[PDB]
Amino acid sequence: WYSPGGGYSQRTDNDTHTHTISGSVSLGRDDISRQPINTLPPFRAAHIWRRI
Amino acid sequence: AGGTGGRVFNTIRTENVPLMTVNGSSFSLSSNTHSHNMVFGRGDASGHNSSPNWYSPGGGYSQRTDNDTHTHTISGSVSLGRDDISRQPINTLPPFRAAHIWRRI
Amino acid sequence: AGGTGGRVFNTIRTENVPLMTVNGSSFSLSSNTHSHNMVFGRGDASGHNSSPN
Repeated sequence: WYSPGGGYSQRTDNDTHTHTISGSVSLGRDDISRQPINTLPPFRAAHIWRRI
Repeated sequence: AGGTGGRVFNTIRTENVPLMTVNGSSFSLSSNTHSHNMVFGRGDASGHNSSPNWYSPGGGYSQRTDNDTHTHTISGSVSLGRDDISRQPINTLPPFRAAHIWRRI
Repeated sequence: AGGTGGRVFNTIRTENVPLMTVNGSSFSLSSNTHSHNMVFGRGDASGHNSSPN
């Protein structure tokens, strides 16, 4: 509706909306996937265990 | 040096700020044009841009060209969504710098 | 004591399971006026509760 005045006919089937209409949507994102952290080559560097 | 060693000050330890990324995905949202119902009354003031509907009236002389029966549904594609999670806390502050037993036999 | 050290059953170690949340996102969809098809004409039998077209 463009708020046009009916020249001859009566547009009684069109009216403004005052109450919201509930709509159903589909599924969405759930969670992220596995990602790599750190470098295996430099990770877990060996430490000297020699006593004093 | 010491008899017992560990990785606390300088070593490849664990615990850090978690960071991750999510691959781009398409989310579909369907905006149904039905179930809007009817509000207000007729023969009065109506707001602009109002969706026009039909009252199922039998036209005595005129033709109701604004009322029709739907034959096929409308499928729409929604926009993008969230990217990834934010920073999270790792480890417990009161238990921070906890000593680890590493003395040898 | 033991030559090899580890903290599994009971020990003061570090590291835990991180917990995080994603920022709120809203899905926007455009209701296209086309692609709805059409069957029959007007003045005629019409399905109840059908979307006006």
